Amino acid sequence: GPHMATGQDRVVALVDMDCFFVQVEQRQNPHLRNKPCAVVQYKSWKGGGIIAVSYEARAFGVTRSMWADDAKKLCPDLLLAQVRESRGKANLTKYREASVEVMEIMSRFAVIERASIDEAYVDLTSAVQERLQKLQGQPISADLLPSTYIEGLPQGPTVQKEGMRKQGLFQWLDSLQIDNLTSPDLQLTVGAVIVEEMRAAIERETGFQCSAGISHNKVLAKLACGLNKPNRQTLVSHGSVPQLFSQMPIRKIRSLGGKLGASVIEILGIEYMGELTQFTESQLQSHFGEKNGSWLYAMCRGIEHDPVKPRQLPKTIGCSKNFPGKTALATREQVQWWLLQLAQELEERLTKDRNDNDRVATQLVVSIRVQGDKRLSSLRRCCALTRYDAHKMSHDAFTVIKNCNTSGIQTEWSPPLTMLFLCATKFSAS
DNA sequence: ATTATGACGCT
DNA sequence: AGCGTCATA
Ligand SMILES: [Ca+2]
Ligand SMILES: [Mn+2]
Ligand SMILES: [Mn+2]
Repeated sequence: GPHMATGQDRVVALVDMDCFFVQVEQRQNPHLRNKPCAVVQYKSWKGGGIIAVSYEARAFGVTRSMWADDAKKLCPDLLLAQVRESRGKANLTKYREASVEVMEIMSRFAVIERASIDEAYVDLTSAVQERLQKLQGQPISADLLPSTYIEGLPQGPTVQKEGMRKQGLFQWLDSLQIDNLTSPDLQLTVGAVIVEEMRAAIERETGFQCSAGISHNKVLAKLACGLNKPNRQTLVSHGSVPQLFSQMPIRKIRSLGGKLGASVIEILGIEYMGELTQFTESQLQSHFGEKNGSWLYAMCRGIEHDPVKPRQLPKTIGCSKNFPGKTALATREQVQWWLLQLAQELEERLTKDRNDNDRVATQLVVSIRVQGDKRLSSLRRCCALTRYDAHKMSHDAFTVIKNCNTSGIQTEWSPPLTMLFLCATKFSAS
């Protein structure tokens, strides 16, 4: 009852750019705007692999991971933008720099956690308190929430999408307890007002549109964000969770999309997140471990305490390339040339990082895959990263992997290598 | 031949 | 440390 924590102490948002690499290319090339279009890497093999898809193209059934030749079968007028190639590999610099544009704007509002190239979490708890005292107990107008959905509304006793959105928003605002500075629903609402402002700032200053979720923790904020994309934001209140979770497939919740989520489903014989409430914490811990069990017990009730980490910059800088099928590297000269290509891009990014961010990487991680191995990585070895020099890094990388060569012939490499990966880690301030 | 990443957990 | 899981464009 009175001592039952309800996980309503924070206001957390997740902001995620719509079709992000597509928007980056559409900003650059106005001919691609408002068209079915996609971003592709490489070209020779089946027109290249698709990694981002505009909402116009999604309407034709175009998806990520599709070959462009195959996407063209669904959407013959599909427009394509190719990822840059440098040193024989895809180079994602344009998108990393565009990401920085967005992250720097968000950081003006609050501490952010960079969660991917195109999204960040925001802890808005403090900003909400300040906006609340500024408002002087004044009601919140629907005009301050022009792109917000309230999940679960309208309900109770119009056939247009925007009309439904407004109906739900009106019901929500009509009910609001604006006299209480500590009502969690009011706090989320003010959070949503700030996120409208954040999203308006991002679009004004970059041209990029985004969606957002506003809730009491990161998992619900992430889930909320996807409920009404593109170019909209969704408030998921504590109260909305039972109905929301009652038909929510378990795999939709962050961290349950894989083997663990599959095991929750199989072992417990359930399908939806809400069904987890019928197990004791000990029962869940017995099947899924102490940490996962406690997390599941609280999460199915809408409660999670994972903090928004103060981290705007990536913790690692990596360069990787696959060498599929017949392109697998079979000679020492081959392996060494590509290590050099990778190491040269890595040096470029590392040197830029050192100047921009006042830090230095101190460890080099080298990873490879061998033909025949199903695993993403076959072997991972580390060595010291003492100098930002590509020739040294590539020589060092070779030294730590060269004994993987099962060939009796030195010149040859067996089994052939189907992936190389160089990753700079363990940064220290400089 | 689904590619290039990046964070974090386990032992 | 090296490996595995889960995640996003
Ligand atoms: Ca996105
Ligand atoms: Mn994203
Ligand atoms: Mn996506």
